[PDB]
Amino acid sequence: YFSPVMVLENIEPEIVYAGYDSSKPDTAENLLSTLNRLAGKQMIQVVKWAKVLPGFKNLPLEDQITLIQYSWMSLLSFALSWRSYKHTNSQFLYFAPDLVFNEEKMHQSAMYELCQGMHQISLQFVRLQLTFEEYTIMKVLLLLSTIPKDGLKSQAAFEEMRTNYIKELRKMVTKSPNSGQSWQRFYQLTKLLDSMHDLVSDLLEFCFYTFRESHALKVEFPAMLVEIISDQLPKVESGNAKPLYFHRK
Amino acid sequence: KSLLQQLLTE
Ligand SMILES: Cc1noc2c1-c1ccc(cc1)CNS(=O)(=O)CCCc1cccc(c1)OC2
Repeated sequence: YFSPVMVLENIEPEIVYAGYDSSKPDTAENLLSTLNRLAGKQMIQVVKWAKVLPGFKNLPLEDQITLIQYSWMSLLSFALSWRSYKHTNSQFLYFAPDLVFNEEKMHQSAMYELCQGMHQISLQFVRLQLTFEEYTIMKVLLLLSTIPKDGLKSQAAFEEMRTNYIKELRKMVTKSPNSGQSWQRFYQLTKLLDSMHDLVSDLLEFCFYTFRESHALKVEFPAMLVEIISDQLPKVESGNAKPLYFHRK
Repeated sequence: KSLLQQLLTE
């Protein structure tokens, strides 16, 4: 099928600014609108990254779109956990260099409990001493972690790409052994990936609610998000989504 | 073409 991990390290999108206006009142609507603007810019980076991801081009265009649309929240949350870990040792939520959430911002954004759920993932990065190599492979696995209930147009091609990145993750964990054993670390990483589905389910519930009442709440959505959410919301709410778990329940 | 289609095909 195929160093794919060294390609991943080099194609990682550069950090972008939120364009946060600290002179404007820190209302839930202003903070959420800033976060949405930032997500729109990061989704453009995600698409550019996916385009040069080894093996992604082999999948048909319709499947590439499906995968990006189902996984967008997972990818954004996982990268936020990484930035939080790398730049603050997971003390804060590092959305961007100009937008770092402390307890005050978590309360002001009206998303305190969701932010705490996210902060718990970045704390697991500290516990595990997650490496950049592990992180990049895991992020590809998240892009490939949600499919339609009736599967993709090219299901076999998708499964081949997914299997090969799981093999890459298993090869990578050998570099961080305890005794010299690495099976333990592999299952700690797959448990971590599986736990992203429940956190993302809660983030999407909040997102969809704000999307359905955006003008009433004074929350703005960039075009990229309008397009993604408009397609994803009826698919997710009708149960057409299928999260792929390494370890059931 | 949607924004995603344009970005993926350009
Ligand atoms: C940028 C960015 N960087 O990281 C993430 C985003 C992001 C993703 C999606 C949306 C906004 C921002 C969409 N609107 S929302 O769901 O109402 C706001 C959720 C805020 C929030 C909190 C915790 C994690 C998290 C998002 O996802 C990570």
